[PDB]
Amino acid sequence: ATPADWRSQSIYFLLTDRFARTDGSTTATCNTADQKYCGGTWQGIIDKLDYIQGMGFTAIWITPVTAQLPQTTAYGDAYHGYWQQDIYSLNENYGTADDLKALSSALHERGMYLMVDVVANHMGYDGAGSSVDYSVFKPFSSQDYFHPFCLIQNYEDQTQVEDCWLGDNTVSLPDLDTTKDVVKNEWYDWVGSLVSNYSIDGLRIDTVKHVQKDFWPGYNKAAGVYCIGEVLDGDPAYTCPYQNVMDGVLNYPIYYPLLNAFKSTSGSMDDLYNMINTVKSDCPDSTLLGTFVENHDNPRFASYTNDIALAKNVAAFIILNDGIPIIYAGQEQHYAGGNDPANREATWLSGYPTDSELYKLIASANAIRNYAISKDTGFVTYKNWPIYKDDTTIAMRKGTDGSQIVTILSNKGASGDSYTLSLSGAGYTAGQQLTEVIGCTTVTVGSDGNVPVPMAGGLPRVLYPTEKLAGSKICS
Ligand SMILES: *[C@@H]1O[C@H](CO)[C@@H](O)[C@H](O)[C@H]1NC(C)=O
Ligand SMILES: [Ca+2]
Repeated sequence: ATPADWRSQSIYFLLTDRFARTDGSTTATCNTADQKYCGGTWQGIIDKLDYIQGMGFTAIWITPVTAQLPQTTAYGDAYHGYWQQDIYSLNENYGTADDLKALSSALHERGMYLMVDVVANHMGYDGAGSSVDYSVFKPFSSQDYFHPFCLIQNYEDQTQVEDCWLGDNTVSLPDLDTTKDVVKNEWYDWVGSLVSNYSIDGLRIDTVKHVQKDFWPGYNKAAGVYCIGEVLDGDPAYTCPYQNVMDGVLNYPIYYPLLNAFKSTSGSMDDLYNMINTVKSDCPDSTLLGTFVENHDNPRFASYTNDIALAKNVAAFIILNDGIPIIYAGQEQHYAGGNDPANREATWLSGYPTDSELYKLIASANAIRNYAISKDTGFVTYKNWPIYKDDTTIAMRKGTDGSQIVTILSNKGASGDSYTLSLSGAGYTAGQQLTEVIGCTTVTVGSDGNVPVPMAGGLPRVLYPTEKLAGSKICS
């Protein structure tokens, strides 16, 4: 699927090993501290697609699929998929090729997209760099395919970042020499064949900043689908230019201020407002970025605060910001694990309740976004516009005039007081009736064009014209 196709999507990102087991058990042990395979499979995903689609997600992103190093290293097993050794074999822990094809088929039967995580930068090896036996890598079974062994010491030295090997010296990540035509050709052929083999609709590309930029346009082209790159850096002046060589990047610039704004009742709305505006104006296309506040490489949101209202506001922002929402499996069950490995909790241990607080919030937010998009072909290309902020509030507007969603977010938390915010600049006509879709209530725009937004319990408010909602099952 093209970048234009992907703009409307909403992604549930999951770890294959940790989302669902073939036997569907909700009690199977998964102690994250052990850092061992817990048994999640591709077949498990298929069996739980109703759970994912009931939240209004239109796509999944799954961790890498290639065969991994076999060892339990000092840092655990390769359950996460980022330590590949044989790119022409699948990771048997997750199932067979027929299972992976069955997963893409099942998603397509539901009108959903499959996004697969891929690594081009490195292989993986249990041991120090000097102990690597290059003959275990397929097809790159020789030192000649790799950069000389060095480590990345200074992330301001872009040559080091690209040419040196990742990690400390415990589990080596041999760095492929992606400047060699033999490596480009192999990777390009591989990725095109992967996408075709398995009818993949888009790719998430790992470790993008660690490969020189001239590699990525050909890789994205060979893939034939939308590619969103992991460029792990909060500085938009560094990260957003990667959109000149790839369709999209993960919105790490927004990540850091977004977390700070909502992780406590003293978070800075100013910093989030400012970063929204910087990304919107300076990044090549904010509507092709992926918005997130939770993933497998940072502490989960609830590790910072268990306040359910703060979690609802950040989840609402992720769904209604420019670009593609990305929710990390477990976020909807208020998982609270800290840094790796603690943030790789097994989703099945929640019991997959479809009535949890954040399941419902996410279902409502995706519902209105999916509905609004189906009625407004300009929603996804209308750049989100922050229209108001104060010490505890940020309000934003997105969508064509007459059909815009106006979202009011708050960091007052669950004990927030009850008051009315007179919101100016929402662009609705006087007397427009609006539905607040999270709580299924109504507000009418005042004669002065201001919206009287009831605020209470620090809850997010998502407004959309009642006429436009018409006879949808949202708030029926
Ligand atoms: C694509 O399918 C062919 C089977 O005709 C297989 O040989 C090839 O390795 C596959 N490529 C990938 C990347 O899976
Ligand atoms: Ca590299």
